[PDB]
Amino acid sequence: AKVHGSLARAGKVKSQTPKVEKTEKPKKPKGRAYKRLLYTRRFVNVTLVNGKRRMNPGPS
Amino acid sequence: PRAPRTYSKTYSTPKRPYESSRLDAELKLAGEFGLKNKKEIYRISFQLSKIRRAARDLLTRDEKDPKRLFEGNALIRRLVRVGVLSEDKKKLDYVLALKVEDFLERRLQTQVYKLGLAKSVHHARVLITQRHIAVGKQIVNIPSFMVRLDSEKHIDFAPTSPFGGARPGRVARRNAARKAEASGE
Amino acid sequence: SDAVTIRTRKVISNPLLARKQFVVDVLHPNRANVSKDELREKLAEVYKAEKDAVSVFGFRTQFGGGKSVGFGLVYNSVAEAKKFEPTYRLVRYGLAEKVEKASRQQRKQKKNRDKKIFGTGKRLAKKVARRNAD
Amino acid sequence: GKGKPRGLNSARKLRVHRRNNRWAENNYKKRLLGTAFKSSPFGGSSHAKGIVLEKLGIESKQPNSAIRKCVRVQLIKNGKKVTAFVPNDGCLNFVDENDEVLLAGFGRKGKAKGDIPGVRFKVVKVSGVSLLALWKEKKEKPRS
RNA sequence: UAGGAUAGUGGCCUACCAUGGUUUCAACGGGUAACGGGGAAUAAGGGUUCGAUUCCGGAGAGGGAGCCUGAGAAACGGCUACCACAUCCAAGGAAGGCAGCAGGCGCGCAAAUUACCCAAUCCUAAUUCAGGGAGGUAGUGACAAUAAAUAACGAUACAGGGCCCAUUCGGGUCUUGUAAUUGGAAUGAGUACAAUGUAAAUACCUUAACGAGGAACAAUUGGAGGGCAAGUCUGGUGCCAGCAGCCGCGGUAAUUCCAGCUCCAAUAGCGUAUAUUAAAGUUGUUGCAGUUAAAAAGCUCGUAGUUGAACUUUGGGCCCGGUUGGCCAACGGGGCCUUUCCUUCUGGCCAGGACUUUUACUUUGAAAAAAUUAGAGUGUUCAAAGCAGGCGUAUUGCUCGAAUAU
Repeated sequence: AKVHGSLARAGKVKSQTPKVEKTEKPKKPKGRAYKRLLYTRRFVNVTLVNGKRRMNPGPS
Repeated sequence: PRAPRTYSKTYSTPKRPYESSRLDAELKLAGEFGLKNKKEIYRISFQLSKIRRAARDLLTRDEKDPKRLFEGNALIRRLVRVGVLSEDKKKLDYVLALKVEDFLERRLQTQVYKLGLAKSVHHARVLITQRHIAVGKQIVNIPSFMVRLDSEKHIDFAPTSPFGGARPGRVARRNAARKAEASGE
Repeated sequence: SDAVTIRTRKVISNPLLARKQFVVDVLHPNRANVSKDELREKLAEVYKAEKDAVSVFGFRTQFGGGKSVGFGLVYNSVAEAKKFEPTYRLVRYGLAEKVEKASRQQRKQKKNRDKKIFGTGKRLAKKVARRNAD
Repeated sequence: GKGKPRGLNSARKLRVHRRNNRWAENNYKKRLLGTAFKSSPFGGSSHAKGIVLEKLGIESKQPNSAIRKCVRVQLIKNGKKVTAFVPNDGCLNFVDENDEVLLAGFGRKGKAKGDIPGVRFKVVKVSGVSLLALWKEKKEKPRS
C-alpha cells in the first residue's frame, strides 16, 4: 500500500564494493577428463576422512 | 506433405536430482568405465528399463504363449549376442537381473581396454575417437559401439592410421623433417 | 593406386532397356576414391563394350575409406546409351553438349510476356510504331 | 457402500457427480472459466511487452524491511497498468521512463512473490537488451 | 395425399388436410481463447491434458449472394452485382483479391530466401520430349531428436602409502597419486590439390600439402542455511543495497546480499516465464472425506434414477479324438445312456414350405487405411533412423525379406 519509497540509494552496495580482479589460473580440463579429475579426487585418493569426507572444507 | 522422420529420446534423467548415493554410484561408473556424461549412464538405464519392462510383459503371461516364446527367445538371443547376457543364464528371468555394468562392460571402449591394445580406458576412448582401431575393415570411432560375440575376436588397429602401419603420422613426419634439417642437408 | 579392384555384384541383364545393370564394389586400398572416368575405363575393358556405352554413378566411399559402392550400366551400343541415358550423364561423359538456356524465372517471365500478346504481334509492333504521330 | 452408487447401470450418476465436483478444483475452475483471457493482466501469455510510465519504490511489508525497486508499466496489447519488479543490485539505473520492457511472471502464478505487496511480474528485457546482460556488463543499452 | 422440382429419395417446394415432433436418459438456448479423426504429452493400474500443423474427411478463398462453362464448380491464380478496403488516370474511364511460393507492413512473447531446378516423387496435356513455387535442392534454423572433441602415455624428482627387514639409518618396484622442471608421439576443429557427391553446386564419406604446448584451438550455465549435491574461508555493506519458488537472510565479527578463492550439479548445453502431466488416495470407478479439521438436507412422504429374497436337469454310468509332462496320471473336449427335441415336413447341410420368446454377458472370427505406438530381422561405423540387405564363377548371377501384435 506504500508506493513511493525513495529511489536514491539504488545500486549502493554494487557500486561501492571494492573491485578486485580474477586471478589467472591454469586451465581445468573439460568433458571426460574432468570427470576423471573428479573421480580420483573423491574415490581413489580421498584425503580428508575427518569424520567422513568433506568436499569443500575451510581452513580446518 | 512429406513423410515425417521419426526420432526418440534415448535417455531419462532421474527424478531426484541430488541423491548422494546415486551421484557416488554414477561417478564410480564414470571413473571405472571412462565416461564423459551422466547421460552416458542414463542412456544405459533407458535401455535397461525398456528391456526389463518388455521382459516383465512377457513374464506376466503363461508359458507356451506363442508371443511369450517368440519375443522371449528373440530378446534373449539379442542380449546373448552382444554378450550382455551370459551363456548359462538364458531364460528371461535372468534378463530381469542383469545390471547396468553388464552393458557398460561390453562397449568398444572397455573391450579395447581389455584385449590389451589400450592400457587405459581413457587411452582406449581417445584411441577410438582418433581414427584408430577397426572391427572388420571398418574403422569405428564410436566408444559406445557395443561389440558382438562374433566381432570381439576382430578388434585390432586400422590398416590405415599408424599403430597399424601405412605411414608415420604428421607429428612423426614433422619431427623427422626437422631431424633431417639441422644435422644434415 | 594399388592394382585396386573392380567387382560387379547383383548383375541383371535388361534386354528391354538394352543394358547390363549392376552394383560396382570398388576396393581401392591406399588410394582415395578412384574416379568415374577410370571406373568407366576399367569396366569397358572388362565387359569389352566401348566406354561411351558404360555409365557409372552412386559411389559414396565407406567410412574409413578403401572401398566405395555405386551403380553401373553397360549398354549394347553407344547408340542406345544415347537413347536411354538422361541428358546430365550424357553431358558428364561428353556425349551431349550442356545446352545452356536462360534462368528459370527468366523463361517464366518471357512466357508471361508472350501471354499478353495475341497473335504474332508484328501488327501490334507496327501499330505502336504508328503511335508516335499523335 | 458409503456415498456412491455401485450398480452396473449407474454411470450417469457417477459422470454427472464428478463433473459437478470438479468445479471445486481451483485449476479446473480457472481453466474452464477462462480467467486467463479476461482477467490476469496478460492475455494468459507468458511474457508481455510494455512501456515504463514511472519508477516506484515499494516498501516490503512486515519483514525484510527494504525498498524494492519497481516500475509502473502500461502494456502494449492491453493498456493495462502493471507494477513490475526490477531485479538486481542496481538495475533501476538501467530502466528509464518511456522505455519498453518485457515482463515475465514470478513463478508464483499470480500471487505477488516474496515480501513485495502486489507486484506480480519482473522485468526481463529493457530496450531489447536483456537486464541480466546489462547487469553483468556484457551488453550495452542503446541510444534512444 | 397429389403435384412441381431434382441426377434422384425426401416438406426439398407448393395445394389440401391432420396436430403432431423433441425433452430431467438434459431437449432448447448459451459459451467454446471448438474444424473432427488417425494421433501427441505424461510411463504401476485406472487415468489426465492436447490435437491450427506432414495422412484421412470437411470448410473457405476479404464478407455475403448469384451464375456461365463442363462429366464434375455454386469455382474465386472464372465471371456478375452489393458492402468493406484498395491501385492507375491525360479526370473521360480502367483494373483488383498472396488462408499458393518468396517477400513487405502491421500485430504481437512468438516464427526463414523477393535463391537454384524439374534430376528424383508424381500429376497434367494432342502427350516418351512440354509444363509444374506440386515437389526436390540449397540459405536461414540451439523447435525438438541422434552420436560425442575440448587430451593421452611416459620418465625423473622430492613425499607417501604397501612390505622383504627393523639391532636403529631407509627406500626399491608392484606403484596410486601431489608434482609451477621436463619428453617425444596421436588426432580433428579449420584450410585446402583432387576425386566423389550433384541437374549444377554446398555439405557429408575419402584424401595429398598445411594445421597442439597453455597468449592455446582457453566450456558454459546455475548454485554452496534447509528443502537439495556443494564453505561457517576472505574483503565490502550494516533492516541499506539487495537476496529469497517456500521457510527465511541483511539492524558491525552476514556460511543466504556485492565480490575473490574453493567446491557442487547438469554439460554443448543450462537458466527463467506461462500452460499442462506425474506428484495428487488434493476429484477418488480402481480409490478420498463428512461427531469434533471443509462437509449428513429440520423432518417424513415421493417420481424419474439406482438397487432388489429363494426356487426349475443336479447327479451317476459307458465310449472316443486328443496336449503337455514323467505304462501313467492331470488338463481340458466330444458323442451316448441314465423318464431326457434335434423347429418340422418333403428328397437329396443342401432347399421349397411352415414358424420360432426376447435381450444383456462372454469366447472365437470376420471386415477392418497408411504413418504413429508395441515389436521381428538387418553391423546406417554406433545411434536416432531407414527398409534394407546377404552371398558366389564379383568378364554377362543366386537369394532371404519388407513379419507380427494393439
